[PDB]
Amino acid sequence: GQNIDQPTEMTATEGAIVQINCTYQTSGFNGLFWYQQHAGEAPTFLSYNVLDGLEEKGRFSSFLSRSKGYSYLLLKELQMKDSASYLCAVKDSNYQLIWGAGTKLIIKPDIQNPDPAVYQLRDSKSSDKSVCLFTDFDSQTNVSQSKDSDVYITDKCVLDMRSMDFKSNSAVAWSNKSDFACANAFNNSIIPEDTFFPSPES
Amino acid sequence: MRTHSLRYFRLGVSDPIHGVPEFISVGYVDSHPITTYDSVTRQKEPRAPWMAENLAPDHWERYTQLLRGWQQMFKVELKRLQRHYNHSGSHTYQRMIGCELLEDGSTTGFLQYAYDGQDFLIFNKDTLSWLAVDNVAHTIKQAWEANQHELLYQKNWLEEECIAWLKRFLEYGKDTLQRTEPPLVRVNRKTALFCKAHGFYPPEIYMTWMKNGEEIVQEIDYGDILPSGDGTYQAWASIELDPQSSNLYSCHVEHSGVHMVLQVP
Amino acid sequence: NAGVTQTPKFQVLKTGQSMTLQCAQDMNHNSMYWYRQDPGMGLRLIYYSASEGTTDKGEVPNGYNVSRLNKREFSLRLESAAPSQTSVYFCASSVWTGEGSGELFFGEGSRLTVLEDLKNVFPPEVAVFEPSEAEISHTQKATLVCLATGFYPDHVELSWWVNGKEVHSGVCTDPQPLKEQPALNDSRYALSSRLRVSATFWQNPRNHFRCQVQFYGLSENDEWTQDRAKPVTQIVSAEAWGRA
Amino acid sequence: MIQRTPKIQVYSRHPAENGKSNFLNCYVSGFHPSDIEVDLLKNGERIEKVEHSDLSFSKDWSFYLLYYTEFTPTEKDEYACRVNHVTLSQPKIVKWDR
Ligand code: NA
Ligand code: NA
Ligand code: NA
Repeated sequence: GQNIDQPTEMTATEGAIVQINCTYQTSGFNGLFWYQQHAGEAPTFLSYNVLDGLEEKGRFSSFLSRSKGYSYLLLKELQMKDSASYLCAVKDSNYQLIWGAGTKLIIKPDIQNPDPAVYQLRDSKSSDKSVCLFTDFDSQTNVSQSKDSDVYITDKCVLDMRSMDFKSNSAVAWSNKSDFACANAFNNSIIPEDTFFPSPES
Repeated sequence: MRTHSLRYFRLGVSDPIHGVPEFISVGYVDSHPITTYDSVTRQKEPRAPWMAENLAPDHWERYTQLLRGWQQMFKVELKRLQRHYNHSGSHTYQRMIGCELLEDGSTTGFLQYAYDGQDFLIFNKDTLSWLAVDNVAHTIKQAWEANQHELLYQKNWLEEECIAWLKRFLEYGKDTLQRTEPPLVRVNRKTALFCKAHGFYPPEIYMTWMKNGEEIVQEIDYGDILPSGDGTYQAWASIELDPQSSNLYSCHVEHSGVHMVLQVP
Repeated sequence: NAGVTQTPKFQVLKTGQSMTLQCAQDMNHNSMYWYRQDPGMGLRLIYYSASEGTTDKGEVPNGYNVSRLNKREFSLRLESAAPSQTSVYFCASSVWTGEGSGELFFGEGSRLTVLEDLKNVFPPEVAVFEPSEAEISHTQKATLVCLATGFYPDHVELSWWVNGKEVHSGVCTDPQPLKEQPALNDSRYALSSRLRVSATFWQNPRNHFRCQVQFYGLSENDEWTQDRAKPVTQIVSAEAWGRA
Repeated sequence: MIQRTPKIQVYSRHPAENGKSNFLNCYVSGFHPSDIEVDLLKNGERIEKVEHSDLSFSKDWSFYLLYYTEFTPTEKDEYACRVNHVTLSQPKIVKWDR
């Protein structure tokens, strides 16, 4: 039948270039679309190609080869706001759109001054949870999910302090177990050797 | 294979008489109607049995929806032209799109529009531009050419999709479209000589009169190729007889790669 | 000049309940579409309307119906909702159809969760945790954390408010919720967010921080028979003050 | 606007022979706009069972149609095609010349 294929996910570094591929096998061809879809948002139109070659639109270019049944979307000078899914779609002989399943693009920020640390946040008087924050590590670090069913660990998040033009990675871990301690919360991750663990209170 | 063509027409009428459709669209392969749609039936339907037998219901259902949209767009476009011409009454708008696959393997592709039966806009798919015949067409040309992707789409459709459809329909209808029925040809006196051919398919035929081995294109009267009603065609050509000198007159007929000569005693 | 407006953003339904999604466009477009988006697959067309006055089925029409009410509006009806219709629904429009180059304009999406029983619906618990003093002295920055936990389905909007104004700079909220029990199909969810400010901003005792979560849940007409409180649409929040 | 008057051609499907069954054709072509009225005549009276093709489109934007009826030609019977169009003051009659 009719098929469109694109990779599930891609990860690249801020400032770099990435090429998102789309191949298609369709019954006839009346053009190929790229759409951008930020998480939780509506897809929006990026480009249309129907003859062979490369078209440029700002930092994005779109290439098509009809005889190879292939297109790429090329993103240059990657920025954090390019983190999104990219959907390819092809109009067949009867103008029906066949949609690819989308490529999720993940961008690693360039952390200029890594300062990996695990901090214990202050208890809330309204909650039984203890909360630990792993923060300021370089983007090559991966955060693993918990191996303990009563410990919860979120994936890393990039936050941007716009006033200071400062970006940082962080992940949160929490539990209400008596034996939970920030010194051991991220034991299942490979964390930088130089990670700072401030001493506990007496 | 001989040369074959695929073409679709649209007609829109702005103030049609009671009963008469405001929109009609018909497809042809060579001289054969293959599809029809109008604003009364609102359905795309086959006009050749080899189309009905090879295209599944999803084809007719999908293009029925598309034609309902094309019908509305045609009405909007004709309304804009008649406003810009400042014309009252009933006026017509027409479109023709299509392609040809020539005997030698080369292709042509064409798209054009008419207002009141006269050329209005003609597409050039090599320069990717619209040729306008007057200042109303010029206003339209500017808007259409500002949508550059639409022009690229049409070039691809004319050059790749249309030829693919044509090859597909040529195979569906090959028992009709690729056959040959040779002409039956006769000469009679009426003073002029009439050379008459009938019973032939395809309709393309060349008939001429020659005088002592020279053609006299200016003195020959050429009849139209006419449908006989049974799928075959007839045609004729005549030449006036000179009573003041004897000359050998001969009718020459060329049809589907065969030449025939009838010498008049 | 609103583009494509579709409602509602979120909806929970019991198996068998009816639902209509509304879509309008103010772009003078002729063609309208209803799609569903599901994980791991491309958009699938449910029904479409090539022009005012005509509609037809797409690829997955079963369980749905549509009405092209006028040139602007295209509604999508689920007469008897089923769990397999849990999905994100997008209305879209284009100027015409049956031309290659014309692109689609999408509405904001409607997230529907269809459940056999509403007894698995829960609002979030929300708590805020004040910055580490060790962070403040080591980096001259201060990270507050908000945790929204135990909620189901994943129909939440989390926001931070500083001194009564919503803020976005310095905020990072997990893109996806965490499943509190990843094995279970109907697991309740957790969501974390961080707000990072300068230490001088945190150390002003008159600065006030609040994390708020809007939960979309049940309404008046939904039947409730459990002993716990009915999990209606509601806002749950938690706050902190700066510390000198 | 330019309106084009129909060309009208009346002829038999086969070379006619008295007493042999045939079809009488009336081919109306090159006209614009598309509204047209066509009747086949036998001895000046309108023939009832007359068929016609769907309206057809030419590349030069004009229209054409074929009207036909089955008949057996005889020595005595005169046949004709009668056409009215917006370009005609009165209906135009073209007789079958065999
Ligand atoms: Na032919
Ligand atoms: Na249905
Ligand atoms: Na008249």
